[PDB]
Amino acid sequence: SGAELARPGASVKLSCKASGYTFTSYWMQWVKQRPGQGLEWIGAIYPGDGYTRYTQKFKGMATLTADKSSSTAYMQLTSLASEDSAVYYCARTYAGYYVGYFDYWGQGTTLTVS
Amino acid sequence: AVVSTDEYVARTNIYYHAGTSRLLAVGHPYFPIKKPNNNKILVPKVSGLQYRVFRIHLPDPNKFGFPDTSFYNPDTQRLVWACVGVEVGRGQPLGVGISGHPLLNKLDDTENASAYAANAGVDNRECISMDYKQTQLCLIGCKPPIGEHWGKGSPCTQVAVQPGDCPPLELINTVIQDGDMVDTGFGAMDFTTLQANKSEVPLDICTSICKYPDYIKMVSEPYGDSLFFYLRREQMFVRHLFNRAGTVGENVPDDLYIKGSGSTANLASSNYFPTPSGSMVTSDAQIFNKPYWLQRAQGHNNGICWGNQLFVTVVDTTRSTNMSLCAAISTSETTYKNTNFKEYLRHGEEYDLQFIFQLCKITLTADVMTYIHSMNSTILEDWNEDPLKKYTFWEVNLKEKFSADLDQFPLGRKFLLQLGL
Amino acid sequence: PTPSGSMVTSDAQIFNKPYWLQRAQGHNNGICWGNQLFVTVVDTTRSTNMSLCAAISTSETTYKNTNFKEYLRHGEEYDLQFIFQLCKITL
Amino acid sequence: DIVMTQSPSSLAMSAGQKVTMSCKSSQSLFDSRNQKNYLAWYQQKPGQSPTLLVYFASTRESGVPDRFIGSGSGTDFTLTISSVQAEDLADYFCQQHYSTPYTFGGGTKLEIKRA
Repeated sequence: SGAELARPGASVKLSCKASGYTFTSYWMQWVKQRPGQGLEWIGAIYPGDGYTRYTQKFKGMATLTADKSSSTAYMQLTSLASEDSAVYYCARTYAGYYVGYFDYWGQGTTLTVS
Repeated sequence: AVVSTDEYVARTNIYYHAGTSRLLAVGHPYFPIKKPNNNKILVPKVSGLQYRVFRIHLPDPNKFGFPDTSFYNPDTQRLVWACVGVEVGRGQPLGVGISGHPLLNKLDDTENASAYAANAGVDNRECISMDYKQTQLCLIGCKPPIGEHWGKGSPCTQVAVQPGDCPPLELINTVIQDGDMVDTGFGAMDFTTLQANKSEVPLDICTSICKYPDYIKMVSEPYGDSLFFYLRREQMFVRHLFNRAGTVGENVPDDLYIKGSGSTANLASSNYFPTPSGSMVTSDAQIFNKPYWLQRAQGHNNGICWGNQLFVTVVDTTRSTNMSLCAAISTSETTYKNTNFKEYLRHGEEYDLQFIFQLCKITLTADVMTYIHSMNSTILEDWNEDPLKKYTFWEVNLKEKFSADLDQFPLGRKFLLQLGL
Repeated sequence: PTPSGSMVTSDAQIFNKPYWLQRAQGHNNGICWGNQLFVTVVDTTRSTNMSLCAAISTSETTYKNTNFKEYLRHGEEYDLQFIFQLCKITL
Repeated sequence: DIVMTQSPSSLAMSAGQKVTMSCKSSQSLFDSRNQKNYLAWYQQKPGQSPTLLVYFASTRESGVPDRFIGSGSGTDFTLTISSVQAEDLADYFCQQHYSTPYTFGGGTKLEIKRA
């Protein structure tokens, strides 16, 4: 999804459309990168069964969900503050309950909170 | 209210013996051999694990030609055959078969492991066989036998079934047809509609339905025509304990364990499944080649063969031996070459049904006609086309097999000796 | 140790047989005070679990463990039947 | 949590020089289950999303130039560029894939020196 401007205290929901593979067989990651900063893990979701894993830091901040019929993963960020202004990436780790590498990344969505 | 047949069915003193010559069945143990381009069956599937449902046809005692007919009044009454003795003869030597699948969904051996198993790649299926659970049973009635099995139930109109979602179960009552398969250790279910995998069980039940007699339902049956006598003997134990490859359909709740790490970081499939094994087969435990005296039935129908019909269902896995026979493509070279020989599999079944029937008479009074009419109107209509054409069973014609000289037959001698007079 | 309840057999069945509660070893000889009655059962001779897996896709003619979701289900079937005798108590 | 330390945080090299970047883990990434070291390296060029270079510590992803070499095991990993090219201008990150939570190293910014 495209860049987004939201005000402090609000919430936003960004999407990631999958394509090129059997969506429901693969786990999706969400990653945060603040301006000039490194990468931070937000959490992961398994669209096939609805399972989620969250970095303790983001529990209560991020909500992951997915829509099988549209092969789309979503991430909702609530109670926004300027600390949430960052580029957010969605990424695929390959199929299974194993802990694989991140093999495909979205182009990223920039969130400005102000 | 229903009443015992002893109430309205009179017993004469005439007895007849009847028997099949010797039924024989030869075919392939796991699947039928047919023309690829065609669909005509060249060789049928014949396994010791199939049900044998015999549809016994009896000569109409009313049309029958007895030497004496003074024993009843063809004006006030009618005649029916009553089954009083049965002998299910079996003829091959005792032995155990064996079934498998070249691509059975078996990940790893979970009975005992020295290190955490690798990781499921793509297709970890193995060529595996097993000796099914032992089963001996015999059902007799004047209506076909009824079974139960789990199938895919109809979904509730709500939450759209996501692909891969677990299908809903539903116990389904069905008519047990000749050739159907018996539960082999994986329970009684429809593997075709409940296992897309097509590799969870051996080939012979792989795309079939394993049905189990619904004894409860049949005995509850008000008139008790479906079965007025039965013998069941089944045993089984766990030979091996395996894992199923595939992907978690339902995850293990994390409140049931402590997360691992490194190798134990990823949970191995806890979708276990055991390999059955019907132990040793023995003479002492045989159910067949013994006569069954159907004198007192637990149901209200005491062995009366309404419609001049009679059903004998059988399952005997104590003679499931499959024989491999291979022909050489060339009779030259004195050096073995796998390729010079075509290997095949064949299984033979041998039966011999024998019965003792007792003639009976029914005075068609008002009450009797009302009752019999309610029970099964066709009875009266037929008295002075096949309603089960949809189903298939081993048809057995005994219209030309009745004999008044029990003396001349083994089941006959046994009967006389048993009943004294 | 790892347990193992050996082979299961018909001949050893406890159920599908009627129990005639005529003489009780206790003082209450089958009286159902409170018009209640408790029937506790445990039968592991029909513990077969059946695995049913659905395909995520019905296309590819090549097996892929990722294409099938494996599950486990178990079914139990009961049918309780009783014979009751009316009793009276002069208070 | 497993903490990953990358060094150096920034490196300026001229074309043709060998580039060496180190990555630390707090816990061993070696899983005896399949004897692999669950380490991945990613390349993020200016304005782009991270691209996978190396996984299982030393396995190169298809399409990645052979000048990129991952190595190491346990707690000490290295990404080497045998002969740096101008197009290798990027931030480089390491991430463990051994147990959760996934954490990223701080990154190494590779700049190119020239005349």
